[PDB]
Amino acid sequence: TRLPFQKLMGISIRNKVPMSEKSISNGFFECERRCDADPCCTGFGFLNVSQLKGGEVTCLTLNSLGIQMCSEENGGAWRILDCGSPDIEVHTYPFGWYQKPIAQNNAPSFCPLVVLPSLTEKVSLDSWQSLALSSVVVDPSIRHFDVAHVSTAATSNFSAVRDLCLSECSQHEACLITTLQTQPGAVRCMFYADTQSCTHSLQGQNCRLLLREEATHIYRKPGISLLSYEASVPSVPISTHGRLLGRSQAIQVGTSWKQVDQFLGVPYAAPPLAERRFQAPEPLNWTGSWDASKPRASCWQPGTRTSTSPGVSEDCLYLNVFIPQNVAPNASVLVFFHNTMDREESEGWPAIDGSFLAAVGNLIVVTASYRVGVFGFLSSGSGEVSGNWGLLDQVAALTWVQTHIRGFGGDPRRVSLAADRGGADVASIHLLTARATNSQLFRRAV
Amino acid sequence: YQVDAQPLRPCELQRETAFLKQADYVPQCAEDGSFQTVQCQNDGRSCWCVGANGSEVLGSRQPGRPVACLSFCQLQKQQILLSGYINSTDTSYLPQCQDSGDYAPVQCDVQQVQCWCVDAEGMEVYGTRQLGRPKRCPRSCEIRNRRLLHGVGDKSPPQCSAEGEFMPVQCKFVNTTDMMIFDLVHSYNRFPDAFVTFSSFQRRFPEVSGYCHCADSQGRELAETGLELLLDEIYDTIFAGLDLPSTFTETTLYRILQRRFLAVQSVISGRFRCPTKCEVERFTATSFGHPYVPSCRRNGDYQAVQCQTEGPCWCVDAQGKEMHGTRQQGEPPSCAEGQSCASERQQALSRLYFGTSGYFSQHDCPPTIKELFVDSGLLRPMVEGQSQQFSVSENLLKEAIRAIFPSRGLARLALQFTTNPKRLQQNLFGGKFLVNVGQFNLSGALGTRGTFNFSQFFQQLGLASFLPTVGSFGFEINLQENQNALKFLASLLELPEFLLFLQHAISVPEDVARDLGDVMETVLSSQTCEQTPERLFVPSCTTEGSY
Amino acid sequence: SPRTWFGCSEGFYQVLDGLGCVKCPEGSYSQDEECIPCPVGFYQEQAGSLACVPCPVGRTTISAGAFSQTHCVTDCQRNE
Amino acid sequence: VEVDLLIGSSQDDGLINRAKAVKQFEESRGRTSSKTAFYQALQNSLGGEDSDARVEAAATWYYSLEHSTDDYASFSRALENATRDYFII
Amino acid sequence: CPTTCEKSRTSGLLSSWKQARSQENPSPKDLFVPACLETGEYARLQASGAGTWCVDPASGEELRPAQCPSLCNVLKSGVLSRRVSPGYVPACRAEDGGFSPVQCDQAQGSCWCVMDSGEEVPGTRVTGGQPACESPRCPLPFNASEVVGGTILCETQCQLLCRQGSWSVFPPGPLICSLESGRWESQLPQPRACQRPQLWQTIQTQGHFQLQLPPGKMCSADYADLLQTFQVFILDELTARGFCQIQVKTFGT
Ligand SMILES: *[C@@H]1O[C@H](CO)[C@@H](O[C@@H]2O[C@H](CO)[C@@H](O[C@@H]3O[C@H](CO)[C@@H](O)[C@H](O)[C@@H]3O)[C@H](O)[C@H]2NC(C)=O)[C@H](O)[C@H]1NC(C)=O
Ligand SMILES: *[C@@H]1O[C@H](CO)[C@@H](O)[C@H](O)[C@H]1NC(C)=O
Ligand SMILES: *[C@@H]1O[C@H](CO)[C@@H](O)[C@H](O)[C@H]1NC(C)=O
Ligand SMILES: *[C@@H]1O[C@H](CO)[C@@H](O)[C@H](O)[C@H]1NC(C)=O
Ligand SMILES: *[C@@H]1O[C@H](CO)[C@@H](O)[C@H](O)[C@H]1NC(C)=O
Ligand SMILES: *[C@@H]1O[C@H](CO)[C@@H](O)[C@H](O)[C@H]1NC(C)=O
Ligand SMILES: *[C@@H]1O[C@H](CO)[C@@H](O)[C@H](O)[C@H]1NC(C)=O
Ligand SMILES: *[C@@H]1O[C@H](CO)[C@@H](O)[C@H](O)[C@H]1NC(C)=O
Ligand SMILES: *[C@@H]1O[C@H](CO)[C@@H](O)[C@H](O)[C@H]1NC(C)=O
Ligand SMILES: *[C@@H]1O[C@H](CO)[C@@H](O)[C@H](O)[C@H]1NC(C)=O
Repeated sequence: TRLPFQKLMGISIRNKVPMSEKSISNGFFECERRCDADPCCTGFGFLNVSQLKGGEVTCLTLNSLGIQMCSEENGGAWRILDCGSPDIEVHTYPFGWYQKPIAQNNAPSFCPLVVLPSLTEKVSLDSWQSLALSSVVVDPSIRHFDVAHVSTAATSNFSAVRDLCLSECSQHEACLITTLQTQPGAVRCMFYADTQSCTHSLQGQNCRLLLREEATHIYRKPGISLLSYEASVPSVPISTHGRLLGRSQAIQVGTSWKQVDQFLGVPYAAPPLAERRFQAPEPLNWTGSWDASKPRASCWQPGTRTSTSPGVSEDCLYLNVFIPQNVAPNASVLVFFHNTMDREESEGWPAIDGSFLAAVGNLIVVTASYRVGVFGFLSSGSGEVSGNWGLLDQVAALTWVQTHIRGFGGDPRRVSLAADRGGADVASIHLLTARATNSQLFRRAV
Repeated sequence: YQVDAQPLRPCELQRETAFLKQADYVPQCAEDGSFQTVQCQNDGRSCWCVGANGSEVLGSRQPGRPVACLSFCQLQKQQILLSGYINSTDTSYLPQCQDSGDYAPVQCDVQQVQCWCVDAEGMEVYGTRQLGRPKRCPRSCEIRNRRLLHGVGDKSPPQCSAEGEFMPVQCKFVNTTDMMIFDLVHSYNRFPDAFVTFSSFQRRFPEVSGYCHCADSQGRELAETGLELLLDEIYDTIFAGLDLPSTFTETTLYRILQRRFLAVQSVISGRFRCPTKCEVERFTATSFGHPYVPSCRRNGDYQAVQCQTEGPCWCVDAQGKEMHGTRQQGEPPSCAEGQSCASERQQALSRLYFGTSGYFSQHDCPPTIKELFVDSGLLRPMVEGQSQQFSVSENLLKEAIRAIFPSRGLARLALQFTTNPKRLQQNLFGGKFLVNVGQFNLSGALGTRGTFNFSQFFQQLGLASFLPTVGSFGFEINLQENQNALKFLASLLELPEFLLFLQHAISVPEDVARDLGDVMETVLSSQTCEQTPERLFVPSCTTEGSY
Repeated sequence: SPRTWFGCSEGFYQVLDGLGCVKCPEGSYSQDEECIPCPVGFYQEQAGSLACVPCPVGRTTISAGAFSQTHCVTDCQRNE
Repeated sequence: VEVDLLIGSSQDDGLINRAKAVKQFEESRGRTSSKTAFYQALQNSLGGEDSDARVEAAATWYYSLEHSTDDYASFSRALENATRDYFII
Repeated sequence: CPTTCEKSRTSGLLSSWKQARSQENPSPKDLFVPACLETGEYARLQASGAGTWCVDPASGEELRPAQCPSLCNVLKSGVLSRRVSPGYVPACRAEDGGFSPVQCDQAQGSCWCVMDSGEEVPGTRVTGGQPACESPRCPLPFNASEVVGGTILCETQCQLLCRQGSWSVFPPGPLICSLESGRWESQLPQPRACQRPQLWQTIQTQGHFQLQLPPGKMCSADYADLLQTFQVFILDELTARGFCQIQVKTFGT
């Protein structure tokens, strides 16, 4: 039977023989008969060696088929296993890593005993959250999976097959879940990404893994966050500025809880207070620890009440990034442009605490602010006074995000935008402008 | 030709030697070439069941078709066992066939030490003698594909799909200048990069021509169905940039040929498919004139209630076998002909007798189909149009999506490499082939010396040439009806809202729909599924159950 | 003529208004509807069986419980 | 350019409702004439951007708001009907 | 399928939906991912964040009254304080309070026997006969800590009582540990000797007819006429006529 595989590590080659004077079919009929006249052939290969020069046809008899990877059954959508050097060609139909029908009568005892390939780095079971069978669902449609058959050559030492598959997921950052099942012929190790399926309700917050066809033992990398914790307040490396100095808070959705590491009031442009009024973003360069543990004042709006309170000002260009603990590794970001009124009066809570859509959806929320009124959107003539102030400040925030969100743990190719009521008229303009694909700001739009 | 006519499995040899003599008896075969279980006479006044090789059993000759006779397994399992009782010498083998009558794939004796895989006809597959339990058995393709590679003639692999069963359309290549079979297990191997497109293939073999033909589940060619598809004017596709697949099957050179084969078979046979097991048995019964002609209800499956000529009558499942609780002389019976109330009555009564208080009884058309396909403007391009001039059969559109897109691995790739929906017919058939076969610019894509004999097909129509009605088999061809469907089918693919129908057809789970034709089975059925009533409602059925 | 009546089939005990049939855990084996414990010369190690498997030569601990893998040991450990 | 779109209005989105905070400072100093002049200036904008009478008299029939005489019951509601189906929805 | 904690521990590890202590206004140091046993008890002295506190089984809240007090001691202060109410004052023993296995209410209604968790074994008594439920006094076979899913009632006469929600696989004989030099006889109380029950899984009938042998009188047809050529010829002819087969309608098909 042909294996559905194209690369093998831990190979144990029993015999090799070149053949080029025969045809393909007649040369293949020699190649089956040679493994037949070998009492502990497990299977044979049949492939061109040195295909980069167009090399000749071999019939290499194998003793063991150690680990079998890069299956041709997930397509090529998600590879974490290198599928061979381009010098063998196990691709064309008469060629193939073939094996015998695996009889329960094994190879007789005079054959040289085979070993698994040795693990490079020593793995520990303490660095892998073991999970139960009652916490997954079979989903025969998921497509970011991988598979690696480890054959029944290692009859004993199930824990050495396990330490070999976990030593492969520990080398790749894309793999986060390792499920492996024994079966008649191999130990089928599979590999996944962070494939969760939570069922949010009011009486609880249950979560469980998405899996293709189930396995016995399930192993998972633990959660990790890119946020430091001194005195249990969060901080984060900004690229060229330094560290922020944020705030932590536990929130309630139904009956369960989640820590959201709220960095409120993060600046992204210079304050247009006086004579920087009616000019520009003018990007600011601070350095050190920015005190980011409180909301900032919002912008002056048409219809502003006369209460000159520290909740409204002109310098509102400040972001409120709301991050759950242990997000998805390449996370998702929602940019939400919303200045607010003075109906709240310096209470210390944000007018839209966007950390709940962050928590329930396992994503990052950057609640934004932008100049509305006459302090922005003031055009005159055909000169330097342009009249897109606040509208070019939305670019000043979206470029802050897709530069500095790699520190917070996000992914600036899944980042969205959304505006509230009438700002959605003036924040839909960015979807119109055709720009370079390498510098596209968002990727969704609500 | 003769590679299946010399191993004609001599039931079919004994038909033609008896049919030409003008005799009152002729033996009746199955589609494979084996004898049927029940043999009859031409007048239908004496039917008797037969052994393996044409010899009848020693007394079952009922004046009429028997109620039940013995399968080829249980013929052999009695014949071995009484030979171990008359001669009293034991033989350490007896078959272990299932309820269907044919052999189980795994076969061994009572001690169960060497269990091997066997062919469905009966002969032992040479090589797979394991020591106790085969994990999988080879099917009819992979046996024929490997014995080919050992070298018993015909150097071109009878390609197959995913379990070793033959695909119904088989395309082999041939040089016209010698009329010998083109070597394909070597030319796909020795020249891989020559098989990118047909323009890159015809420049490497300027004498070869494609030869596609229908075939049964045994791999042998059906009689008078072979086409010789020319491949000169086939242009390139957008699928050239992808890598070459493993075998010849998944190559884009193969799937264009089966689409060009079955699109011709639509205007010839009225089916966008090869004929199934029902339609082959109906043609070979009408040809030799013997009784028990089957009935096929336009879907390829067997029509349920089947009567023979002026005799007893019964009903049949979708496999060709008799339902044992029915043999009614006179009127035809009523076997499950939309009688699903009495089964559905039992689900309401078991929901009626389930505790109290609605703790679970709430949670006791499929889901996510009624509110995505039949409501959201996606089915409305299909069963709708401008006027009455379609007669578009919906066991042709669910055959149209099935044969054009055979699996979900194509619907993702055809949608990912498509920007303009008007370009979709170009990179799917290799041209604008539906209006070339609708408005008949196909003289140049086909050719002579393919076993269909176009000339004796056009004389009963008198419309045109290349150089009621009966099609490739006993079929009715309203050719005006068939040409109007393919004009609609080309306009179906030139829509932005078919690509958005095809995107949601990928997201259908596997258990509710196996193939994309089964997606078209459920969606065309879910348009009538009104939402389920209140859970405590129970319908009322008749005596037999008729809602 | 005994009519139709419920039972359990593969390797399970049958206890006698509901869910009465029991998994037959390890240390035992289903012979004929009554899961007899596995004899002293063998061991079972997994629930719901027909028979129990041998351990290497001259190995048990006490009796026909035959609990798990570390219960066929030599008489070196039966020295008392 | 590939970006998915999830779009949608409310039923409450009126330009009277978007000017709820605008009325509050007008009520503070006190200008009752800044409401009846606001609706007609909104009715002035109800047609085209050039305030064509051929569209403004056409659309003021269709929402049937030609009763700016005695009450602001039907005249204030049906104006919000008209602006929302041209500025919002 | 998971318990009240293994479902919550999964939510704590996978997507950080932690629980909280005291529910009033929890700081993020007051949250915890639940740590639990092989069964879903909440595993006394579970800890995360600020430090280590103690949480009673079957309820994720902490046992608010050093070492955290035992289950009898918090339930005695839960019944006498009248916040929880099974229906009796619990009876601790004088040191390391588990459950002293003579448990009954005011005015001696009905006294019954406990497990380690405190639940009924079952098998209860009325105050005319005080239920003697003591130690086994014989060691368990194969070095077992305790028999899972039950205790050992002893009247100087010991047997296995499977818990409420299970059945003993073999019938528990009235075994004897009446100071018999610390051993059993003729049967051992094996570990794992009770499993949770499960629904009926096969259905079967019988049938009766006879052949009425035509060739005279012949019960000499015995050699290869009992298991060979019969039980098989009557079986092929039974399934050729179609009686080893149920074919019913799943909505048409
Ligand atoms: C595996 O290796 C064998 C041996 O190298 C490959 O077979 C060789 O394939 C090349 C083409 O790639 C053939 O060359 C051709 O020769 C003919 C003349 O015979 C010439 O007209 C062509 O232009 C071309 O140069 C070569 O003959 C052939 N050799 C044999 C012995 O078959 C084979 O293709 C390799 N397999 C794969 C899948 O690449
Ligand atoms: C098998 O596993 C055990 C336990 O992990 C280990 O001590 C032993 O070395 C392994 N055997 C081999 C040959 O690696
Ligand atoms: C996140 O995306 C980047 C894109 O280059 C990739 O390199 C990285 O491995 C991804 N991380 C995870 C954990 O998927
Ligand atoms: C901040 O640094 C950048 C570095 O390129 C510089 O161009 C910019 O002028 C600086 N901002 C100010 C206000 O000087
Ligand atoms: C049937 O007859 C043929 C010869 O015509 C013979 O080869 C074959 O073995 C026979 N089969 C049986 C089952 O008698
Ligand atoms: C064995 O029994 C068969 C039964 O048909 C009989 O024909 C045959 O003559 C017997 N003897 C031999 C030598 O085969
Ligand atoms: C087909 O037949 C002609 C006959 O001369 C020959 O030249 C040609 O090479 C043949 N095709 C192949 C594949 O060899
Ligand atoms: C059929 O007609 C079309 C349109 O004129 C033309 O492009 C095409 O080449 C014709 N087909 C053939 C085979 O000449
Ligand atoms: C405004 O629209 C709603 C839509 O439901 C309608 O019911 C209402 O009558 C409209 N208002 C007026 C004043 O006509
Ligand atoms: C049982 O095993 C434990 C270790 O698991 C050991 O400490 C003890 O001595 C053994 N024997 C008895 C009688 O408990």
